[PDB]
Amino acid sequence: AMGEAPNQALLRILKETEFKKIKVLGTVYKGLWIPEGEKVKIPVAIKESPKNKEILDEAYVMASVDNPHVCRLLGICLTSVQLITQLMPFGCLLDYVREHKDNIGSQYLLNWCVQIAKGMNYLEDRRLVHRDLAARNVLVKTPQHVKITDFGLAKLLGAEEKEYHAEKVPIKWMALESILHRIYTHQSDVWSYGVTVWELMTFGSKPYDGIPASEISSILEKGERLPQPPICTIDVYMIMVKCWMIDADSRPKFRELIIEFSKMARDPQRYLVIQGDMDDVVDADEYLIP
Ligand code: NA
Repeated sequence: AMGEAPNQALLRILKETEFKKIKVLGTVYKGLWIPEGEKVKIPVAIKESPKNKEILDEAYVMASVDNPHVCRLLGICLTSVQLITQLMPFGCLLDYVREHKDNIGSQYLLNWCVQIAKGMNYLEDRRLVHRDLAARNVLVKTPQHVKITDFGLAKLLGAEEKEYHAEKVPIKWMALESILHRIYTHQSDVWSYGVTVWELMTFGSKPYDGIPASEISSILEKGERLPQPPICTIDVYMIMVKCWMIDADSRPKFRELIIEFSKMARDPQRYLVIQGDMDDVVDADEYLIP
């Protein structure tokens, strides 16, 4: 019998003249946003067919979330459409672990696990199922601060609604119930979290490398899972494995994963065994909008 409360988030519409594109990043540009008369320059990423409707669905979700471990939308620009978000200078975490694989220690790894779980727990409190959690969809602000991104598949659940039933989706990150029945829940995001942790702990290897996506569900039905990464103690691997239980309500909760990884991060070498272990510039996190 729980009802729904209003979503009073504010969608900010930016003027094209207020931002300057500097260089291409991927099209996504790195640039500066300079709102008129405010004496600030904010580093931004500027991401530039009627299916426009997907970028607006994405804008709607990003305007509705506010957490230090979820990506920050500054606004949209309605030219012939641009989505303006906080610049995350070190890019996506998958590429970051692959490129710095010889300089990544146990403290960094465990702290990233904590932060992603905090962001995901926040999304669960907002009743949002992300549906595309992966290392590619975590962005790096600094080595010590990461945030979840890419809300293009995300869905808001009603207050009395446990499942989203879908009508292209990344098979190797998906829970088995999502592959077989198009059912998505916060517990299916937990399966994807487990896969995401596996990508980090292997320094960015591809899951189920060389196995085609059509084979994956039958592999999982037979009881097989991703293998224990060389650096992982049984304590860390057991958490991943629990994320990949068939029974979705047997999987850990994001709030539990925060607790378990924060304990490990207090004694990181017990849990991972690793070889060799401008004046007016304001970051978006210090530019608060009513
Ligand atoms: Na060690």
